[PDB]
Amino acid sequence: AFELSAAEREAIEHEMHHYEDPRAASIEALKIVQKQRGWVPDGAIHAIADVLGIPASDVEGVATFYSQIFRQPVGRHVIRYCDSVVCHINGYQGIQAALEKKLNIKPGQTTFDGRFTLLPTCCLGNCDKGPNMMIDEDTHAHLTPEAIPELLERYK
Amino acid sequence: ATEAGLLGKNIMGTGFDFELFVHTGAGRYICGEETALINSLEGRRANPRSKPPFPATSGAWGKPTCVNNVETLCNVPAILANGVEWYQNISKSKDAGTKLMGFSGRVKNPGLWELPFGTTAREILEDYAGGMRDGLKFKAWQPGGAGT
Amino acid sequence: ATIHVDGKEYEVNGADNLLEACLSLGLDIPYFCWHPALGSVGACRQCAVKQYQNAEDTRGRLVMSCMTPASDGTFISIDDEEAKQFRESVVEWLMTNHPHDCPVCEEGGNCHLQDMTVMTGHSFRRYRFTKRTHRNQDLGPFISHEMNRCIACYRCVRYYKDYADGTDLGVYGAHDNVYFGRPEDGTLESEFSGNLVEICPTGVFTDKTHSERYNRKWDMQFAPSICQQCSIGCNISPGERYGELRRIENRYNGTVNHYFLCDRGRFGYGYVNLKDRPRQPVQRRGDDFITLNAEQAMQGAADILRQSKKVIGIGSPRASVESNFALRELVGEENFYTGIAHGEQERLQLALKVLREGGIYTPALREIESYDAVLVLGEDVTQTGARVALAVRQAVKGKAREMAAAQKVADWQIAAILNIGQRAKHPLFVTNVDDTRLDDIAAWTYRAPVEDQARLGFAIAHALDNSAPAVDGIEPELQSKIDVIVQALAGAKKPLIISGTNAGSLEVIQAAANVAKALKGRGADVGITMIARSVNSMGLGIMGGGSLEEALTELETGRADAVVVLENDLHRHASAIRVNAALAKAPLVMVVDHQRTAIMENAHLVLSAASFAESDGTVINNEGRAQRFFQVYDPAYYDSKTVMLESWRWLHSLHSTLLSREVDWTQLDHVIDAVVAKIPELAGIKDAAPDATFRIRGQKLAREPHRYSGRTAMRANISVHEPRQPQDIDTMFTFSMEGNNQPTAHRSQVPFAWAPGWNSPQAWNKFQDEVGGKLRFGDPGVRLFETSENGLDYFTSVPARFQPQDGKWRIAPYYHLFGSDELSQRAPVFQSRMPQPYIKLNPADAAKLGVNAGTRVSFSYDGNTVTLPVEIAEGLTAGQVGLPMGMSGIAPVLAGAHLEDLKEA
Ligand SMILES: Cc1cc2nc3c(=O)[nH]c(=O)nc-3n(C[C@H](O)[C@H](O)[C@H](O)COP(=O)(O)O)c2cc1C
Ligand code: SF4
Ligand code: SF4
Ligand code: SF4
Ligand code: FES
Ligand code: FES
Ligand SMILES: [Ca+2]
Repeated sequence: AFELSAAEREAIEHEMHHYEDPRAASIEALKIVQKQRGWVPDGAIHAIADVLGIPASDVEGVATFYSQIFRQPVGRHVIRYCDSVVCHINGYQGIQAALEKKLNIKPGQTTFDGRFTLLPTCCLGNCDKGPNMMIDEDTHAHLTPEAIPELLERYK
Repeated sequence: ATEAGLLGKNIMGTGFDFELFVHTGAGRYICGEETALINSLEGRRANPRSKPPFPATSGAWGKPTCVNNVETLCNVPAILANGVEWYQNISKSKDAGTKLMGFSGRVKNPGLWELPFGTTAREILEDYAGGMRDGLKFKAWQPGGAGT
Repeated sequence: ATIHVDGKEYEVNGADNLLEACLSLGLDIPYFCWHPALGSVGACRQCAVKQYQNAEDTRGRLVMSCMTPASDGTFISIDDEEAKQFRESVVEWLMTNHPHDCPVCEEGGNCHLQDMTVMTGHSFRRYRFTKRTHRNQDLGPFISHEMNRCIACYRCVRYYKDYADGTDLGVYGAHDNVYFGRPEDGTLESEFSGNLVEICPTGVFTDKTHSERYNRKWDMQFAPSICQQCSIGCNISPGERYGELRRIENRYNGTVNHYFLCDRGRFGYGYVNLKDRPRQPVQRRGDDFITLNAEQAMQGAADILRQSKKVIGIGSPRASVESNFALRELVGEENFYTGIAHGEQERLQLALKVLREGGIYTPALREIESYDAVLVLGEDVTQTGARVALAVRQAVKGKAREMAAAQKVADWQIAAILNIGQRAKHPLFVTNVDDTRLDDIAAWTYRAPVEDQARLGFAIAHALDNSAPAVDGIEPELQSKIDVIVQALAGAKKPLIISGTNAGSLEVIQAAANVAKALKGRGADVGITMIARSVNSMGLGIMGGGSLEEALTELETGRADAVVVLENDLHRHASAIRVNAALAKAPLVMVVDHQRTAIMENAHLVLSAASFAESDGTVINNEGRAQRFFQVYDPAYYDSKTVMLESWRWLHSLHSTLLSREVDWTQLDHVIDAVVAKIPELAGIKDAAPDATFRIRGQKLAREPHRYSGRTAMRANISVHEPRQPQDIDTMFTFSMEGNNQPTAHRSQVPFAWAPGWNSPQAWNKFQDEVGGKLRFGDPGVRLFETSENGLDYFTSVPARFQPQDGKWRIAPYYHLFGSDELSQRAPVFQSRMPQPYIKLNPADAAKLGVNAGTRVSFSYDGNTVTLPVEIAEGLTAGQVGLPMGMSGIAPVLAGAHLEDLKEA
């Protein structure tokens, strides 16, 4: 069902060259598969385990330990709004309410068209410019609930 | 720095070999704890380790390992370019050198400024952060992040 | 070292942690994540004590006793109020999410979490919010999974992965949703997965085989017994209820199998509860099967035996020493035959000669873990002697232990040791006809036919010692690997040479003996281990006798017209056609057995012998250790018409009826005295266990716990009148609660571990001199022979290399932990776990035959054409064909034999 692409295999092996032990490339191998396919499916655990020479239980433990390695299907874009305390003071709840009322989903859910998945993340290290959001790779700061219906429509 | 000979093999003709990698994380707050950092570096779950042994004797892959913050290593080059006496003669406090300090959260100017140790929190909040915003009364503060 | 616990002065070992030091002193500290065999990690935070800086300190500090060295001049308090409050708080935090499951949980009354909940005195719930829940996984036929009951103590993963080197169990997830299981549903693949049910302090991992016929630990009738499923002789506690064998628990033995069994021994007891077992003596007259009682069975058998001219007896390596000896006395020494084939007997007595005349110390199973280099020659140890493979894994991790000891890291601090010794390990070189389960930790694996394995052993011996015979025709690459092995073995302080009789090759055993002798001549502390085939293979070899072919010849020639077969099916050691013809020729066949075998159709008389659960006896280890097993239950307590006697009792009463025409149901100690009087090599079996007159301050040893229930009800459907308690004249155990099972009683045989406040397998702490050490008054069992003063000579019979000849196919043996051993593969829970019958082929030979993977091929062996589907074996060599030994129809005497007319069916 799952077979690693050639570019994924070369990227994983190149990451394995960087470390004394090949086990140390597990996080980056999972991130490589996730970057190529949106998330890490079930067969990717065994494929990465075979490439790295570690058990599949270790790969699954690493993949389910880290929050940013997705072991369930996500949408085309992952919205990650900050949940922590400075953005709580700066009013992240209005941003979360605006995102929920636009996308008609709860946090942790994906829209019916597969465009967005909404997730609360921890502090994005941008607390002096809060509240903060992270759509796929872009960090959007100084958020207002009125700017959500324009920010979300530039991610097709 | 590698193309300029500052990294790699035979740095500045001294024979010292140093290779610098950038390992991007996958999002856990416990990964910053140094022994859990070492465990995540080794491709494991980021559980911390009991000390002793400290990572200086048995760290990453059982080798001598030193974990330091970004800002400590950024303090190092000024120390070695200007001297010990200069680093000890910029603040009359028991904590030597300068520190990045800053106020955040519903102040006029939330931000980050490099200040000597012994700078009071009031002068940071008023002179640098601009005081609290309009129509807001100061009721509490955390000095050093969410764990203080 | 001097410690002060609650102001009381104690002398401890300074290299221990405070938790194990205090548990060894009899103090109680609650704990979850620590185990004596796994080391200390400091996870559960339960074992907190209060440490003071000196005697004049009152504040103190809460420390973890498992992570704190018990150094000289230590001051701690267990009964400190703040420490007690913290320990109760830890139990409370574990209780917040714990399911309301104790009545419907197989761990109840045997649960360590229950014990530590009560011990901290936490009985009031003030948590009012929701409990987290978990879905369960299917872990196969042996282990049941209930992740709700988990306390995240991490014992399971640390055992299964860092101790047993299993790969398919792990921890997943995060903060409070931490999950312990497989990455997906499926059978747990470790051969030692069954130890999870005792390692797990809660009811997450439970014995599914016990769960089918569940009963609580107080309702169990236990006895100390020896596992019958291979030669390693791990001590077990079988427990019964309502006349059926319910469970096999690990019985602690700090010299043999301390905390762990393999899965074959733990789950292969199901043959004892088979409904087709003989329960009465049955005589075949024409087509009629008359049921007899004991007395008239002996009278009729003695009459027919008296009228016959020659009577021969065929023993078995399944039977105890007493049963084989009683048969040998009934038929005479000259008419007694061991039930194994001639090649098996040759290999067994050669291994015995190496063990008791080779001058090289043979280690116990626990001592195997301390060796510095291992060479396994010809033995599939994981499939034939599995607990030795687990001990070999510990010996391999010894290098990381030494590396961490070099950095002054304490030996209980397991995580630091494993971090220091990352992938470094002691050298392991395994040799087999194919890949083994030890190949993950093996420095090198040699896949070759048994002649080439023997030649590699002979070459290693010659390279170590030039006086050893040389091998001609070694390839340069194989020579380089030989020098790798020789440099590893010569550089070790304690090399260990493992071989055995299961390879089917005498030359492999000879090569192993040559390597051990060469290492001994260089001044090394070399040990040698020989893995036998069955529970009493070494005892049957020590007693000796003719081979099965000689007995069949005596039956076929008509010189013997009566044969008494003891606990032997005769088809695993000879061809079924020849055995059936020889037994049909004999006018009197008497089979004494506890299982329904195929030769009972030809049997004129069948005596319902007892299995190990219903009998007492002595079995000899693969290391020569004589161990007594004790009867668990009386089979006639529930079924009054059951006549299921011990085999030695049957044969002794038959001998008495043959001589003096009166029966004599003897005693076990009389038979043991007869053994030690008649066979001086077996004289050590007298000291294996004390005799039936042994008492603890005048009272016997109790087989069942003090809270054993249902005394006036368990038999009330049969009759409301309570029957007499079954008397035990053979042993020092009583069939009741009216006895002793104190942890401080001066004895070595402990039927089960229980102490007040310790209802779990953690109660074994109270029965040991120090935790994880020996039993307090010595582990049971005695070594029959000491190490010889002088060794053997070198075996100069170096074989030629294997040559694939056309038309003939050398049978390569494949052993399975589930399937090869006879009695355990008769157990019904093993059939799902048993591999399907697959004949293994090289890709080249399969392409030569025009056969793909899965197509069925037919071959004729001894005139019997059988058909099996093909599995392609990459690691096998050409000209060899792989067959699963011990399965249905594939007798283990096929190892090393040749095959003809292999063609697609
Ligand atoms: C839970 C936890 C999280 C931590 N996260 C970080 C971190 O993100 N970055 C960091 O520099 N130190 C972090 N630390 C502190 C480190 O353990 C360590 O003190 C530091 O990284 C290196 O020491 P230094 O201050 O001398 O450079 C964390 C500590 C704990 C207990
Ligand atoms: S694991 Fe122990 S405490 Fe939990 S339900 Fe089972 S018996 Fe009760
Ligand atoms: S499953 Fe059992 S052994 Fe594993 S962490 Fe949970 S309680 Fe401990
Ligand atoms: S290794 Fe052998 S003796 Fe030990 S439990 Fe397994 S089958 Fe029984
Ligand atoms: S609290 Fe939101 S960016 Fe730090
Ligand atoms: S037993 Fe010491 S912390 Fe678990
Ligand atoms: Ca008895």
